Amino acid sequence: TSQVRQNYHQDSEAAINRQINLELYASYVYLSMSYYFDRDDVALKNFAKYFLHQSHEEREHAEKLMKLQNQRGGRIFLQDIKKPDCDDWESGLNAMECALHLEKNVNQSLLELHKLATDKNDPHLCDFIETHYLNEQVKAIKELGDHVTNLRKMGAPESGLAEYLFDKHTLG
Amino acid sequence: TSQVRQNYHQDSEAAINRQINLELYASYVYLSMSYYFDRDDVALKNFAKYFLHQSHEEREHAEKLMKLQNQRGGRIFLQDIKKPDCDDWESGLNAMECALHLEKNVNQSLLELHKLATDKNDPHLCDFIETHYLNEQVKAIKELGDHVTNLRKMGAPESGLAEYLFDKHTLG
Amino acid sequence: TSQVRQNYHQDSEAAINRQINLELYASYVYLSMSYYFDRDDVALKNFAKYFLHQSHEEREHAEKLMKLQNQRGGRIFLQDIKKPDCDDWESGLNAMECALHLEKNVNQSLLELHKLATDKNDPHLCDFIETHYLNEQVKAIKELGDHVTNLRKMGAPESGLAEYLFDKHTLG
Amino acid sequence: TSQVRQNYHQDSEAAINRQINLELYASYVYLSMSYYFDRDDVALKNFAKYFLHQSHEEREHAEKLMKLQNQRGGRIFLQDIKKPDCDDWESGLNAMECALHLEKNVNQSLLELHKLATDKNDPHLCDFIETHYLNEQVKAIKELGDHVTNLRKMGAPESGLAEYLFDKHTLG
Amino acid sequence: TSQVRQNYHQDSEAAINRQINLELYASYVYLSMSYYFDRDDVALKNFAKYFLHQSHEEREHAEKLMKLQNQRGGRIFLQDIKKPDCDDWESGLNAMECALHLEKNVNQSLLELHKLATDKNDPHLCDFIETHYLNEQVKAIKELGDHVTNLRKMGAPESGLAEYLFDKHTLG
Amino acid sequence: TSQVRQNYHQDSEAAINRQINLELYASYVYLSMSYYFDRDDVALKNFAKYFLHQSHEEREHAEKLMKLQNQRGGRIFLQDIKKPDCDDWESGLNAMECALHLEKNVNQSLLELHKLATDKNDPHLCDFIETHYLNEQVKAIKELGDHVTNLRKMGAPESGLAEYLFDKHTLG
Repeated sequence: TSQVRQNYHQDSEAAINRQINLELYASYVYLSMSYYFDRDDVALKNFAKYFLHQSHEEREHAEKLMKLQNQRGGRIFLQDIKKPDCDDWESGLNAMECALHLEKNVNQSLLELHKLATDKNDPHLCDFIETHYLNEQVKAIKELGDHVTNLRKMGAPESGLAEYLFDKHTLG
Repeated sequence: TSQVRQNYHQDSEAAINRQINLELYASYVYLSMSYYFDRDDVALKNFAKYFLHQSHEEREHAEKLMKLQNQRGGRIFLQDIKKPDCDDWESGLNAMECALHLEKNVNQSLLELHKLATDKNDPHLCDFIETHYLNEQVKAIKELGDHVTNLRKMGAPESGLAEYLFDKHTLG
Repeated sequence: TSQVRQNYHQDSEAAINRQINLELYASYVYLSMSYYFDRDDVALKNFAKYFLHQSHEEREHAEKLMKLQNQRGGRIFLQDIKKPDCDDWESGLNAMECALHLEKNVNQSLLELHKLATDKNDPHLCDFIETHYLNEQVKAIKELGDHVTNLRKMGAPESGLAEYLFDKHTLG
Repeated sequence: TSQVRQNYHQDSEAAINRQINLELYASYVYLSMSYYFDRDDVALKNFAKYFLHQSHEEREHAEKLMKLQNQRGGRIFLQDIKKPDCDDWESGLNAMECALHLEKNVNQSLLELHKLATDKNDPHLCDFIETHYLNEQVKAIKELGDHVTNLRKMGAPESGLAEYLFDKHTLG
Repeated sequence: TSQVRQNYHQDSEAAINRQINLELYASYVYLSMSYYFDRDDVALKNFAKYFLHQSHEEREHAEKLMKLQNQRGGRIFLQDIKKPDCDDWESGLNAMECALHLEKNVNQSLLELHKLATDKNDPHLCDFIETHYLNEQVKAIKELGDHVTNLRKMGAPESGLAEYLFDKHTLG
Repeated sequence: TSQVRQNYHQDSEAAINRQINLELYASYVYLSMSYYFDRDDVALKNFAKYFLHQSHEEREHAEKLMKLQNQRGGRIFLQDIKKPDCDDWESGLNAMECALHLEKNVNQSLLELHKLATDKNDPHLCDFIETHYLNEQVKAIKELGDHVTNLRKMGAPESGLAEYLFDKHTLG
């Protein structure tokens, strides 16, 4: 119906809307993580700053997907943003592991989106996904894996000195 | 239970959590409004920029309330962010009127919060609400009323030239 | 025969030559549009400047395709540049609609080229098309759609005040 | 019919349109020459740059003639731009000789145009031709003659060292 | 086994290791070429500088592939770097021809890698190859072809004046 | 045979070629070490940066030896660069110990080279070895010994906090 729509399948539009919702959910999860570490009984300032920065990046990703949906002539349809699975994250290492799991889930969703775009012969959507989302996801997963490895080697759960020093020297 | 908690009633904590959810909902509504005007069949760039700026301000307000909740020793509890009431907003004037209605609703919620804080003899919470939320809400309501009045005088619904010129000269 | 030719099918070379001709034709059409609005009985200076800028961009696109043809070891074969379908364009809105139609035609040609490159297993050609032509085409179509929508809302055909104000405020 | 038309004969308008077409054809020929020397089996970068610069100048000349046609109240009528007479130019010296022949042809056309303008008692058109086209044509012919003479003296056809050194020292 | 591994097939990992070895071999070959021209009985300084620059670029390409292997969770496995096929290269033209042959071989290897990645449905690897290796390879092949053509036209083997002047004017 | 050769014994030329191969092998070993620490399950960025810097320094040493071989009129003869003895280095301390062992081996080779040059009465070669290689080797051995001592005192193998803090404070 749109005057600008060309070679844009409806299934691609629906999948783009789903990815928008997933990105907003990830932003919400990162916000919850960030303000968990601002509590007085946790008090890890650099963890909070890191997760807040991640939350803002996820919001930017969702906005970029919405702009893409408008560019191709599709229609945005927003759903409810579900609350995160946890209220307390119990440690920096546990929050890092949960963030890694969430990023791998988002990467799987993006790979499904790219496969769908390939099946519909939509080169512009494929290139958009490759240029703006796949490499950023790979880099994020690699960085979170590095952080988890360093915290595990330091003795993160049992020794709070480990999380304290990781907060200053790596995330500071 | 918190080592920093002093003169902070549980009802105030619950009301602060509710206000956090309301602020996030307002941010979501403004994001929906902003990307409605980025569509090719609406194409009002300055309306979209205005509503995106409003959305970012609402997110900042929610983050400030979360910081306040952490400062006093309360615990943040997040709920689902409901999707906005509308998908298409049908005009700049209608979106402005809906934004005015939403801001008046938020002002009523903040006034209820202030009354609750007064009843519990919590001067810090009362002053926080007065300093950071009440005057900003009054200014926002006044500005939205001015915009609605100008659009109505210009003939906003029937004449698209009115919305075009308002987009360039007022919001540009 | 070329010492640099590798994995470059002849059908791809022929399609590249055809795309070169199409780009030059689009440049010619935009030049005709630009100097239509420089007439004393039309006198829309910013429309003329916009279409001249589009013409120069199309010439750049054709030159880039010729450079690509030389890079892979193919041979450029030029054809006649057909004169545009119209010499008088009758309004800014009509010229914008014709430009939108032309850009959608060029996008369809580029999509056919990308499909042909995919069928021949030529990743370099596919990436070249994706990187330099597909997103620019999508952006151009979106911008032309926005312009057409704004002109239609203002009342572009019947009211010359609409085209006058669009010339100053949007294209100026 | 034009409100600005004064002392502008129809034959002059037709001849101006013909000159516009000739200028566009010359631009096309120079583009073909320029990308002939970008081939890997020719590989004379400075020859290609020289001919591309000539092509851009010819396009500017055509645009100036179109502006002149609009200034006097005549109507532009575009024809097909014929493809150049050759695909391969076989040497720098041969391309230079062909460019010299083309420029002398364009000079003859401009002299016929000036004679026609003189016969119709149109001083503005005569002065426009004298100021913007005749001296530039004479300078171009002189420069091309100098280049042809130097290439012939160096032994351009048989010795490729001649064309190599001319590319670096004269056109570089 | 890696915590960051996702959608990364083992055959892709093995092919990445093979490409790493090929890149290191190319760097070694270019180093041999570079120091062949530093000999007192050859004494072409700019040829040596050119080939040393190529060697450093190949080392950078190998390091980038190793970084890619670490990013996706694969394991690097290094093999022996074979000595180059020749120790004396006998002329600048012969070295240029051998470099062209080597670059075409590397391009064929990269195309096989891209085909393998496509067959395994690995969009990130495909985009990495397209973004960082395919266009650089095409440009390198085009430049080497240009150099070979110019040297052949000047009379590179029989006339040492040709190689001397090419060393100063093109590679200097 | 070389016109520049003077007081340059064949055994010295062969030993110089062997030292070139040894330097290239050391560069390869350091590259392997550097990218071992870039893995997600090791994740010691500063160790990786240190070993990459060492690898580049070894490549520079090999290039300097090749330049020396060309200066005196000898002929470079390259051999295969053997793959390093290990794939995984298992700790920062173990990699440091292996680097120390490798540097002591290289120092022994250089001392044998200097003794050979002394026996052949070649003062220029002796002074070249003394000026550019012996003191650098002594400094490298001293620095690696310091690093090994500090890691051992910190408790490097059993305690990963030791390697983490050494990575930030010494190598950072």
